[PDB]
Amino acid sequence: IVEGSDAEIGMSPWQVMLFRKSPQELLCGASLISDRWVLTAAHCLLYPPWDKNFTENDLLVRIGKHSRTRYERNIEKISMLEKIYIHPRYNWRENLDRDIALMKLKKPVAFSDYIHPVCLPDRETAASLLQAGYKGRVTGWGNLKETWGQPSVLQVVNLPIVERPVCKDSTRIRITDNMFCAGYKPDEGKRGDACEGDSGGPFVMKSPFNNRWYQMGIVSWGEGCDRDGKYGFYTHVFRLKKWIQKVIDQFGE
Amino acid sequence: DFEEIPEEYL
Amino acid sequence: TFGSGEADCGLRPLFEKKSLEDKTERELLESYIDGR
Repeated sequence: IVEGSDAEIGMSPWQVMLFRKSPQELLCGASLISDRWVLTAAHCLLYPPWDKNFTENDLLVRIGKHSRTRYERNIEKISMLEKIYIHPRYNWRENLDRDIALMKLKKPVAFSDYIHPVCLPDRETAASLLQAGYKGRVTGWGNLKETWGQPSVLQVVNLPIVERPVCKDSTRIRITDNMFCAGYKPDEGKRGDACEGDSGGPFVMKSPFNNRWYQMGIVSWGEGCDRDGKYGFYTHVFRLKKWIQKVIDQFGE
Repeated sequence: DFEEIPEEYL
Repeated sequence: TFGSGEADCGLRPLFEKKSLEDKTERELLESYIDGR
């Protein structure tokens, strides 16, 4: 997160850390949607060009964390994944369309003050809130600088949804309906963005109707971090929801 | 930089 | 899990649950033309 602030304790209880057994490292953000299911970006798992292809084996899930680096002794719960499911039509080849993956935990996590699932949007939640100007929130332990620090604590940033045309004209890449961009306009003199290590994390919105937090987007891609006339691209969660439903009542919780 | 985790986990 | 999430989904134990508001939530609600 570029131009964010430290998260308050328990502010983002669904926040997850995708962590590399060896070398021991932070690969991406992710999120808890149930006591056995985690939502992340498929690119954090599979990236042929970068020769990236994480197996259920290569990884660990860390839930309940505040601190980036320390092992949070009796607050954080670290799980092992049972199974990984990537979207059958995830396009690593061109624009990362369907940048989504589900992870089934080897054993169910128990909720507590620092560990709590986020809700998946129903078609109406999506309709009322996913509007240009409406602000959503991104969290991560990612880069603070496109390039130079690293936070020691979870960062937060509130970003407005940017209308489609703007998203489209900001890049050479081919934007799809499974994408939405977020970011301030240079005109706006307000900054912020996800950065390296932020991918797979949640883009959440608070419903004004039932006062619940919903996960609208997944930190997907962008060009550099916090650059003028550029925006963050997020996986449109509601659009990929049937896919989500499918895999959970196929082999899940 | 990263602290170490129990290999109950590794 | 799914269908508009989990159950107690998106209700934070330290915030919504104790009726505490985090430090910037208001900026979000104020963009939705003020929450509820």
